[PDB]
Amino acid sequence: GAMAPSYRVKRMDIAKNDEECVVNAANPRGLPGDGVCKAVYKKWPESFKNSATPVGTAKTVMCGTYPVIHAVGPNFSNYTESEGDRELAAAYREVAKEVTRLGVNSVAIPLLSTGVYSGGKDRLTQSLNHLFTAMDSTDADVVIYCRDKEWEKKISEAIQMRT
Ligand SMILES: [Cl-]
Ligand SMILES: [Cl-]
Ligand SMILES: [Cl-]
Repeated sequence: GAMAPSYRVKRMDIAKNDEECVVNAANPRGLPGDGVCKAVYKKWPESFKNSATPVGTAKTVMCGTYPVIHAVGPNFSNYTESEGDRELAAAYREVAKEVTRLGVNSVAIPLLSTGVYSGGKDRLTQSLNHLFTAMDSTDADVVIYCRDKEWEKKISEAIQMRT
């Protein structure tokens, strides 16, 4: 575990993380995809060997000794708000199990279901709150990656609020 487990946010490409493992915002079929998934594919392509996994699950594949946790959030275009919310919570619970199993002291994590899977809605608070519920019982240092300047401020404020 980390000696004083923390949350931090950085506005940068998760492919440049300084953590012991990365969470991919994966599609269910293990395809290269877009956004975070495309950046992960370019950096750790070997981790996409048998990475296909259902919605609401996470599957880890090693790129050398570096763990890539493929976490599949729901596409809110296809799910009801209610069933989507359930699957988004589930995906983050499976990430917490994998982080614990791997025994890493740190993890880079994006906000699941906030880009092309958002169904055209702002899901910063919904996704961030499911991340906290899952990860609060882990002792890994958690570094959340984002690309939008205004999202960086809101994620930073939400982390500070609880401390
Ligand atoms: Cl960058
Ligand atoms: Cl997404
Ligand atoms: Cl963002």
